[PDB]
Amino acid sequence: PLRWPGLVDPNYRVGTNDLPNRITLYNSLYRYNFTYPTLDGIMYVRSA
Amino acid sequence: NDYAAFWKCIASWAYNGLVTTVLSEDAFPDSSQSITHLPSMWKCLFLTL
Amino acid sequence: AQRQFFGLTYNFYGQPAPLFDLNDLQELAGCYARPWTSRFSHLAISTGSLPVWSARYPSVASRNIIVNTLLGAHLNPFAGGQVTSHQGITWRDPVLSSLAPVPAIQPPPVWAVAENVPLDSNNYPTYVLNLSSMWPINQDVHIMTMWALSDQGPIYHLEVPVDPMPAATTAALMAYIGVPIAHLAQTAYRFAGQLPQSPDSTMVSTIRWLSAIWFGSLTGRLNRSRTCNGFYFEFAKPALNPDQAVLKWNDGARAAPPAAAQSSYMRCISPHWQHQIVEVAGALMSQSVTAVTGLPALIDEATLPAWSQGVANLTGNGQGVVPCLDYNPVPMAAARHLQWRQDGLITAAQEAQLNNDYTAYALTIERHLTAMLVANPIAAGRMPIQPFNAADFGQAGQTAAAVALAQAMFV
Repeated sequence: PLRWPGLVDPNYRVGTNDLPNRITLYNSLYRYNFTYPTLDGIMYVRSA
Repeated sequence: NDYAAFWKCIASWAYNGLVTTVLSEDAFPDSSQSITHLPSMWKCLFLTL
Repeated sequence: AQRQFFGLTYNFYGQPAPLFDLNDLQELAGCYARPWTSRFSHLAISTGSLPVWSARYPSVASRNIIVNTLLGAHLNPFAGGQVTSHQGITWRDPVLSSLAPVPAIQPPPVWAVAENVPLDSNNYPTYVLNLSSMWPINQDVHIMTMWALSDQGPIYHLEVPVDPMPAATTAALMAYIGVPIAHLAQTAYRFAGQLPQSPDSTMVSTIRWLSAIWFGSLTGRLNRSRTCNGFYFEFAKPALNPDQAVLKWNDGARAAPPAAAQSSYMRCISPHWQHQIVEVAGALMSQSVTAVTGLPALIDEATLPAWSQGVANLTGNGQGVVPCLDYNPVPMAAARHLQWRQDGLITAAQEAQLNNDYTAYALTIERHLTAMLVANPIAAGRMPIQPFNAADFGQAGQTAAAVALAQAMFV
């Protein structure tokens, strides 16, 4: 169970790990939906 | 075109908050231009009226 | 820009020498690289992605604490006007670009150890003459000072003008909507860090508002019900991990500006700050503004450790003195929840539940830290975490005054 604290340990708190000493396999993470506007999409640019 | 813009402007009044009629961007004079440039000077007159 | 600053080195907690070993320096400021903007290079969105839970540097604040102690051994030029060496290491150049072992032919004089050393920029003329390149020093020295002045949490400054927000700040904030606090704090640190700026700059006003909004939401005065020009912060559920906040914009009623300009200094009175990212980021972000604009006024000595009593250019007890408030997160959370119920966001049943969850969460932080201290006794020669006593987790501090300030700050 040591490698699965976030799946079987009742006392597991979100946001913890044992990274420098052990590698867990089931944790909580974030995911993103970034968008990448071009320069013209950022500012008011048109022809003269 | 039977002066469609004029009637559209009048009609837009009854539906403001749903549609807003605006002056065309190209109607504006060039920003870098100077007042001495007569064609640009005329534009402001119409733009103001 | 700003051609002058003042500073104060750390205090030794009874120990005879600054608290860091060679490996600390070798890792945190080695590689002959510039150490002057590294503070965020070892931070991320949340604790779950960080090694802060074990081994060396076993706390969120640990690395930055060590950095502050490290600088205390090498900032002599702003104290005595000369570059020195400590344990065989010194700056490579009068510009203080980076550290290196001492040369064998003409070593600089060895630094005489001392603590709580006052610092002036004027003591080292070459700094101003090279302000364009040595500018990053200003920010870090300020940050180091703002932490050194206090036990428990670092000190930072708050203020709100009587005017509405300018349009530029509004547009900028409208681009930072879905961003967590940690990323925002980085940009504030990045901005003021790398080149001189005038206080009359758009970003400076922007960050000033952010610190205000952060505190107002922290106290719970700013909510979905009541917002600052449409903005406010949202905090994560205590049931999972309350140590997270993001920016929001909303249709809620907008708070009126205060009758008169409000301002004060702040700090966390309890050790919880050492392992709580929202506290660290909030402090750093706020401290960044003061770094570029300088201290508006002297800080009140009334509630500060002994070494902070009457420090020149920093602390005072005279007329032109701004009081400093402090708070404990647990009573703060209870107040925030209470405000939510009064605003009608939640029911009384939920409010009771939220208090139970947050108290349980805080207990873990205390339990972790107190166990971590005995694992790293300060007598070992390095201080990864600031010392404290068990009773320090129970102090209510001036929390009641703090929420009163936000009450007056966002009417």
